[PDB]
Amino acid sequence: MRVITLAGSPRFPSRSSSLLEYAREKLNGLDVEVYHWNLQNFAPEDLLYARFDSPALKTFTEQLQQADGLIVATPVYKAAYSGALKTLLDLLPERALQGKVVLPLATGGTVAHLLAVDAALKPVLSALKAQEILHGVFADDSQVIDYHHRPQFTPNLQTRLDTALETFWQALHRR
Amino acid sequence: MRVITLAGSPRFPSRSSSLLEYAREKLNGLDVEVYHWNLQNFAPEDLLYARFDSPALKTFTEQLQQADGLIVATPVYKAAYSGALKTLLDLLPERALQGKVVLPLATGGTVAHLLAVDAALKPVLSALKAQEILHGVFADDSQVIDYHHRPQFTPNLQTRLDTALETFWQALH
Repeated sequence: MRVITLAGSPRFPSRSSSLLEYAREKLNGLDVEVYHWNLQNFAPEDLLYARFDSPALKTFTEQLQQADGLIVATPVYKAAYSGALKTLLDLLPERALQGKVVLPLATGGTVAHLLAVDAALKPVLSALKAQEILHGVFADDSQVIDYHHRPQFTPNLQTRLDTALETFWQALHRR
Repeated sequence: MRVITLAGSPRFPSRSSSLLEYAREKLNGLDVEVYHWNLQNFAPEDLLYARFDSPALKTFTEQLQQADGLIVATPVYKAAYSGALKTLLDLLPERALQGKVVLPLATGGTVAHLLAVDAALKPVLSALKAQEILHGVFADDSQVIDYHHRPQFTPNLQTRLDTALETFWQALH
């Protein structure tokens, strides 16, 4: 089993990337090979001006083709996913998530926003032909206690992340 | 009256940017001051990395403050507005469109996709507190004949554009 993790935050490090470093620890223990990407791995001109001959884009698309699932994480901006994340999603092949399980993580100031962000992501991930979109998981900015070093999360948040990642693994393993 | 036009296609020129060039022509003939922007007027690293010090962002936010209305155009990617357009909307102040009229425009391949971009875009403009979001012009790519030179549209798209721009001018007063 191989998994892609993608941080969609405009900053690095971020709350988004700290959630994915926690996920990679767990997935390392479950003998899942993880390819981890953030938006700062790409040339900004290639994202903003939608240039498909980016080197990194080819390597990302190759690793996505080999992946059984995707954990994608985004800050909540204007009641939706980040535009920074969407610039990369817009560069992927038309059926890039076919065959794959997707776990979406969202970070922000209030969980009241999760439903709107789930609803914004659904058509995009469905356009990419995701095989299985898991329910979105919200992490409150106040519960991500430190994101510059090894992640520190409140214990409620850890348990909720562990639970969602176990659902994700079971979803992959079933397939 | 002052109007901002904002092209969201990562390519300039594009089918959807051609709509704003016609819009700018039409509005200028009604004696509107039009400030026209596209994504080439910003440093991509400022948009992608959310750099609120960006000088071009500051200029844009100042001009938008003073505008009575916004016309925003996007292509349809992955059943939504372009990520590139959204990187800029994400850097605007939380109530940036309050008291303002917005005319959304979009071009895409299918009817399902014109519907999807409409459902995607309006909540973002609502989050920004737009006072009134017009119905909009959602055109099939084939409706744009020429998007270099002076833009050329099908008669049916020409008429929908003219009608929506008059509605927009009225809404400004």
